[PDB]
Amino acid sequence: FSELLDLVGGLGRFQVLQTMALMVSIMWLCTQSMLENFSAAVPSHRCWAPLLDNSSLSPEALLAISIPPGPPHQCRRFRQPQDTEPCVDGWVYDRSIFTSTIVAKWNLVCDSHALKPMAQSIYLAGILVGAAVCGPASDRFGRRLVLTWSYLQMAVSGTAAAFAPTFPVYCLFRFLLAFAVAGVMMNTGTLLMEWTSARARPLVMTLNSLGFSFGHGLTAAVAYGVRDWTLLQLAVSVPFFLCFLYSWWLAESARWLLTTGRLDRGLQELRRVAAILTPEVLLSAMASLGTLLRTPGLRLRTCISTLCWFAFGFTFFGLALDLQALGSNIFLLQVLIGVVDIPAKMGALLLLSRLGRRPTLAASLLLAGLCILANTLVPHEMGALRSALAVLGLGGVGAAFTCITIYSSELFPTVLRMTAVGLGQMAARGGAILGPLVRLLGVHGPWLPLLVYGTVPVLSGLAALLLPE
Ligand SMILES: CCc1oc2ccccc2c1C(=O)c1cc(Br)c(O)c(Br)c1
Repeated sequence: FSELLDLVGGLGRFQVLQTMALMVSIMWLCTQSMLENFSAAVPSHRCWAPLLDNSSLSPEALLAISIPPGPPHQCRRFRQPQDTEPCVDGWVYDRSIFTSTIVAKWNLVCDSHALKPMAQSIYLAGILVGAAVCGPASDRFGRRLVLTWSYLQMAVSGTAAAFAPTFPVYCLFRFLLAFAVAGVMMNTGTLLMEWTSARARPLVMTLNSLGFSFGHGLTAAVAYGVRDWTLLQLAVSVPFFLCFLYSWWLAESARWLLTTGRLDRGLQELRRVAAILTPEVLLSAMASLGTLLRTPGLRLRTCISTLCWFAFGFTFFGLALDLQALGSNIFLLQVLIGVVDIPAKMGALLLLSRLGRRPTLAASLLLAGLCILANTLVPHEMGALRSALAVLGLGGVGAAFTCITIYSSELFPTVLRMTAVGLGQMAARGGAILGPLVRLLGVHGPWLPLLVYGTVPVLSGLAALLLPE
């Protein structure tokens, strides 16, 4: 089929336009994923005290004689002004930064604090389900078709979540949104790979990753503009209506059409792509998980690659989804994640050729994990150092993702390569699901979630030294 790609052009105006459009879509998809740390940012909250909120003393004195001291206690109040009782009358939140939030809306604080990470997990669960369902669908129905329907579902579910009346409805529609983002991601990747020459595959993968890198800054900018969770979610999910509208101009994969037997439709598609070669030419021109697991020589490589994918997913979605614990200024941290991923991913791609492939991946994972451990080790007062170290850790885990994406392909033969990549992606999605869950260990101590997030990638990088090349 590569001969047909060369005949049409392989790389050119069409490929660059498609890559730019899909990169914008991926930027908005990253905004959808990472919006939760702005639309669910826990504000400073305290029990609604009658004396503070009437239903002469300075406000400090009133807050001292109404709310007991805490590690001011955020979920207890004195029975009478100065015996403590829970927030009988509800909570009062600090709206200096964020005017509204899901935490502030459904009181996902203390007794129900777990509902905040749990919701995130549900979102990250949907992706794992979406990849499971949108995977075969793209192989049964067109890849561009599944991409278009994924865009539509993302837009609709994002709007519905932005207008969710109760918490379960919000969780359900975020699950549906994740189900759709899984399809968007998979079909964007497949469409990029299936329209560019085999030489440029690492380049297109790196550009796809830079899509998320830019999406980080896009999320920061949009959150800075919009401080209301409803309006934030609505604004983030609105552009997917336009994505759905213009996805019809994307060229469906000619490889898929030719392989499945749509010779005439694929011929028309590839002629259209070449414009921006008789049917006989195309006619002449044109590995289950059990097999991969059964081979005894690939057990170690399979396990180590899967562990690396899982480490990336777990660490990245356990850290990037809670940036308030990593630093102080959440908007600046969100910007810095992308601003460091760009150079980090470029440098990873650079060292993937001269320093090696296994050493680069191992060094990236070890640096990310050690930066996370140092961030949880340094004093809390030294906030700038903690923020910088967390930014470096996220940059390192992104670089490790680039390394593993470009590396796990070569680790397996041309026949088991797709199966190994799919297994790695599923492991990464499962790790992402587990990511937010381990934040529930923060009750035992805020240091423990970061200890886990640091000791996972460090161990994965240590085990990545056992790979062949
Ligand atoms: C570059 C890694 C990354 O950065 C993000 C920012 C916001 C939301 C999701 C991501 C995200 C992914 O989940 C991801 C997971 C797999 Br597996 C891939 O093959 C690709 Br491509 C991207």
